[PDB]
Amino acid sequence: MEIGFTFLDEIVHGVRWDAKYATWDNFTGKPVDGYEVNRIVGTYELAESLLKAKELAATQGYGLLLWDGYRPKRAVNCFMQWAAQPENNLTKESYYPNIDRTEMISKGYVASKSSHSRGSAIDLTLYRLDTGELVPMGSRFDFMDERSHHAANGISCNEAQNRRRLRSIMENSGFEAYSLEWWHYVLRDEPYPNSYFDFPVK
Amino acid sequence: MEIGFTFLDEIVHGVRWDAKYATWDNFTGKPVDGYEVNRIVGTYELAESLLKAKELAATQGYGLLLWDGYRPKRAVNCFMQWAAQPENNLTKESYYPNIDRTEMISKGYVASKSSHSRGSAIDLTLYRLDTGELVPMGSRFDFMDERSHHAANGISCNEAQNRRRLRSIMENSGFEAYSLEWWHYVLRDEPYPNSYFDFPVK
Repeated sequence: MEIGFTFLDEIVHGVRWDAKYATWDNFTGKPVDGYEVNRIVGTYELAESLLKAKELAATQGYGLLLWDGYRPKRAVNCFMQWAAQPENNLTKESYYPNIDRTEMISKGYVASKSSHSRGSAIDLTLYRLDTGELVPMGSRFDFMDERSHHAANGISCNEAQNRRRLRSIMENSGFEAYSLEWWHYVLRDEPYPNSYFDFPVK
Repeated sequence: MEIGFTFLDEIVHGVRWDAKYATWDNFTGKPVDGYEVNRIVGTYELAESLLKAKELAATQGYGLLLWDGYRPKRAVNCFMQWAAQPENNLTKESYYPNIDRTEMISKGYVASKSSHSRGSAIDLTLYRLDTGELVPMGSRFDFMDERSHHAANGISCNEAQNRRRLRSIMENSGFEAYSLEWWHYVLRDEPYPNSYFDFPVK
């Protein structure tokens, strides 16, 4: 395991993650390059702050479900390559209706460079601690639509509120949100900005 | 970690599992009791034989995707409790159309006792090594229908053949198949028959 990085599962004890990119259940239809393990990897500092966010279980009984943490540069390249492929309509309906695969790298859904490769960015949700179900956010992970924006409309009051709560828990835990994606958070004072890693998640 | 058991991912190196029960993506709609960490746990002997089955990568370029290995008794109880709950139609369409939740524990889909609790049973599939996609099996994991039977009809020649290949790889690796579920395999000479464990998957 790379230095300054750890498997977050051993730090965030009772977490029920699902490494989306380590399974065929993502927008590309199959595990992205560099993902040979269904585990979330991350920087010790990310784990530390995630622990603080998860301890905000004090909020409205929420649990966190992690989807993606550190993402290898090659995974980002894999995304870019995928965006450049002809439309097979395999994941369109679920991940990007309303947008075309042509404009993926212009509307800015799949950039050439990801904060994830720095190891301090995380994708997550919150599940009800009391009921166990997933807190409704109005759009799915990797929705790639204006619907996924924090400030989005067309989302119910509960869904918008829910996003606000996720954000609040993250911001109060050392993270910075991102307006275009309610699920995206980056550690505010990350250990390796400028550093885009490429070791595999395994 | 319990004795004679290990995290399979540490033995089965480049495996791309997806602990279905450790995520809301199962028939109950949420992580079953005992499923905390998104990892496949199993007996050393199960790992040993899974390694042999995975080395049958020699077959038609197949990779294995693990869904479930050791399953705590409490997870089995959780399934039973779920089967006894009123129908909310939340997962019906995907996991059990054609069957009713009333007859779940009679048609034998959710028994009071699972070979999984012995730690040598495994649920898996094979993905094409060459292309990367999932090998089509005709029915989804936990389909709970006659369609899920190894000898089932209503499944294409390729799909039936595919199941046969999974089975063959497993049988040649020390496993015994189960006719009612193409994904179910049990180690033939398992270390703890008669032993139904209840430590959590974490």
